[PDB]
Parts: sequence; structure tokens; C-alpha cells
Amino acid sequence: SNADRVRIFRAEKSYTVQSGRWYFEFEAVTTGEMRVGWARPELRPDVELGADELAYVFNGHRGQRWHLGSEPFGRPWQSGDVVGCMIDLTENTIIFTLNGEVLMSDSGSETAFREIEIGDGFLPVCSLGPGQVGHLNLGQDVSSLRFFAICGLQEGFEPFAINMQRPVTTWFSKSLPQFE
Repeated sequence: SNADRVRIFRAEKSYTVQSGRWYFEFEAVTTGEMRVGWARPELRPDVELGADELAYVFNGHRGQRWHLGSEPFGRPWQSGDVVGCMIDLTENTIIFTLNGEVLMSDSGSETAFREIEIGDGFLPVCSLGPGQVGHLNLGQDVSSLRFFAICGLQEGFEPFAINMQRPVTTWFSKSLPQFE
């Protein structure tokens, strides 16, 4: 029996962060096997996110946090729900929200992961199992973030897209009349 095909959406490695406090969202359209969170710049093939050391993710199918394996955490997704992903590379913590409300661990903690090591740094990541549908928003248009202002903005987290600069081709001219 062939294994499930899982799509993994890496960010360009050149956007990797080793400092600061960053924020992005992920909308669950379906309600099944998807994961979202923060990845190392290297991922191994044919391994699910957070099964090993290379990612720290939330699985909202039933509510799990994944890093070196799974644990019960948060609560399950409904269609339309938006997961907020936060990483704090000064405090060294990861926090998830669901429709702007922090997802608490089973033990009662706001931090989903703590005492994380900066190492090679982090990138936003998601995985989509077969059939599944979900959209990242890395916050190019900050106002488009649905729950940032409710939890993340005042808390000092910045939209991750600030780390992403459009490549450009420039055309120079000395002609004032062209720039009126």
C-alpha cells in the first residue's frame, strides 16, 4: 500500500530568522490532517512535520502539538478557523492561537513549546494531507491578518512577511520630467 501524499510548504530559506518575534496565520478550510508551525531550514523527506527535531507544529485535526512526536494540545479545527502561530526568539517560546484565543497546553500553559534553541533559525511551515485545503497568510498585508490585532500585535510579535523582500529589476533615469 502506497503511503499518503503530504504537501509541505517550505518558506524560502533566505527568509530564515534567528532573532526577533514573528507571527503568521493559517486558515483551515477542510478539518483533517494538516499541520502548521515553525520549521528548521532543512526538512527530511517522507517524515511528517514535528515527528523529528526539525519542526514545532500544531495539528488541529484532533488537537496535537508535534516536536519529536505528538502530544494532546489545544482543540480541534472547524472549517474557517484560523491558527495564529507565534515564535519568540528572545524568550525562546512558541505560542498558538485559534480564532485569536491562545491554545492552552493540557497542563495549563500558554506556551506550546519553551526553551527552544535558536540553532540554524526558523521558517513558517505547513503540511497538507491528501485532500486537505488550507491557506497561509504570512502577513504581507498586515490588515489582512484576521486575529493578529486580537492576540499578537500588542504582544510585540511582527508579521513574518517583514522578513520577505520582493526581488526587483530596477530601471534608472535622470529625467525629472519622467517623475514629474
